Amino acid sequence: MKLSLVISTSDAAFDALAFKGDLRKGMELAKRVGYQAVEIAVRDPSIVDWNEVKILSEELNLPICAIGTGQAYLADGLSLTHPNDEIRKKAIERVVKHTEVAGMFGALVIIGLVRGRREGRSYEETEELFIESMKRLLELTEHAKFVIEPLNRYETDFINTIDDALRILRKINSNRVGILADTFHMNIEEVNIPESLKRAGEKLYHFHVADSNRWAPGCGHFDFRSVFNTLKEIGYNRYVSVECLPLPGGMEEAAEIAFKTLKELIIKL
Amino acid sequence: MKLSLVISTSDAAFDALAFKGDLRKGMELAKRVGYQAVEIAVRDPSIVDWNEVKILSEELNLPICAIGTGQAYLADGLSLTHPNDEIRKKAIERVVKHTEVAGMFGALVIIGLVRGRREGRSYEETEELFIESMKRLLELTEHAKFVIEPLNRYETDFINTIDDALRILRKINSNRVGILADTFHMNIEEVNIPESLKRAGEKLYHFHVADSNRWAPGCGHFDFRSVFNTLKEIGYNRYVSVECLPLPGGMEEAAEIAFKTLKELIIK
Ligand SMILES: [Cu+2]
Ligand SMILES: [Cu+2]
Repeated sequence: MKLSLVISTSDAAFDALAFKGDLRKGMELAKRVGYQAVEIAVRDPSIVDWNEVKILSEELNLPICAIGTGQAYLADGLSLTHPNDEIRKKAIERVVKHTEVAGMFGALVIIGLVRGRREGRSYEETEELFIESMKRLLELTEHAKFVIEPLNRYETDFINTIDDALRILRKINSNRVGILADTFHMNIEEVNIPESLKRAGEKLYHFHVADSNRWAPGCGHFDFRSVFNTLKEIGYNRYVSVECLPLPGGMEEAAEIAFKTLKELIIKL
Repeated sequence: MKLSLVISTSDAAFDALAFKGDLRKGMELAKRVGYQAVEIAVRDPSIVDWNEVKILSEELNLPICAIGTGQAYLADGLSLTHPNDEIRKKAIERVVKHTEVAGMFGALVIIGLVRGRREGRSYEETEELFIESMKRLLELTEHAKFVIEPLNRYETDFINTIDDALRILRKINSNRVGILADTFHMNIEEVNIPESLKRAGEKLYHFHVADSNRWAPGCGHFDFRSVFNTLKEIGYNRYVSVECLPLPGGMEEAAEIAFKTLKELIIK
């Protein structure tokens, strides 16, 4: 297992200096604390100079292991299940741009809120539309790998559990799509988290950690010990990525606390 | 990767019944032999009931992966680099209609001979005119995807190689335009075909196969083995479309032979 830090960045639209500044500060932080990679999230990759980002990654010996896409939905309203097929097309086109960037870094592409919500429709129709969009994305890309992240009931009504995601994976039937499980979201939606992760097994491609209050791991009451024992049991050997609020004490303190908590869980395992 | 068959169809403006007949027979042939999709070519799409075509495609479970446009040039003289701006505009408008049809099917639009030739002008003038027309097409259409096909020296003096196409793609700067490579044409124009395909990489959007004599693959001396080795190595998961002379022994026999040859190289 390896440790990664999610870095928050300003949208480059907007303030290209702030994006660059945020990225460098975040990557320098991750390196100093001991993280082996970083994870980023961008709304629209078309407005970022990724050649410069690659140079920074090389300078710091810090790979980018995953790219989040959620702001495409939250800011731009793009959804892979949008009832308007024009917007569904634009969503697919946006995510293809994320895969172009992911290809530069060997990064996973995260399918979170960009999948969209039921919007008054049946779960069945929403799921069908989603599977169609993912199959289009797989037809459109030769190398991209995607991870579906179940999210809690307040963020979406579509794919709330690991089981929800596993059902979809079986219908997509491609090893280029897997699961991203998140402990903050699982703390709400999963009955028995170790059992949920065993059911995922080989399909668990990426992992997000934050405590029960979404603070740095160690600062709530989530049982990480049981989770890491299970990760060892299923042979999980990819990234454990810290995606938490900058609490307690700000972005730097949170990243350091998180690292110390996770390192102790991992090394004694 | 997936196998498709190019099927030839009469011009519907001249005989709409023959177009439908040719299309049905071609699509039934493809399904029977085991092709996963078909590719067609029409001079003018605005003359055909595409709604009926969609039903036929649906009823046969047989997608249309690409629409050819070359007859717009050969028959109607429409060119995306025509020196006459009025004709060039009509060429752009024709291809926009091709993209409407392609949109129904999620298909690619092929930019082959419709791009036109140098016609006494510099390569550079011809190229900038082409780039202008392609950018206009990208403005006029929202989701359409185009594939530029390099063609041999006897068919055109504009874009003869994959490397020339790559250079022009960089100047257009849109992932809605990529490359269609054809083995018959590459057999003449490419120095080293596997190296050319690797340089194309993810920008290789579509692929045409015919043997060295343009007969069914397996009936000439072209090295398909090395081509398919390379396509596997670069992770090609798009279409390989048979576009060959109806030889040997007719359209059906050619389609059968090509499929047998290619299926073998794909599975292994
Ligand atoms: Cu998360
Ligand atoms: Cu061809």
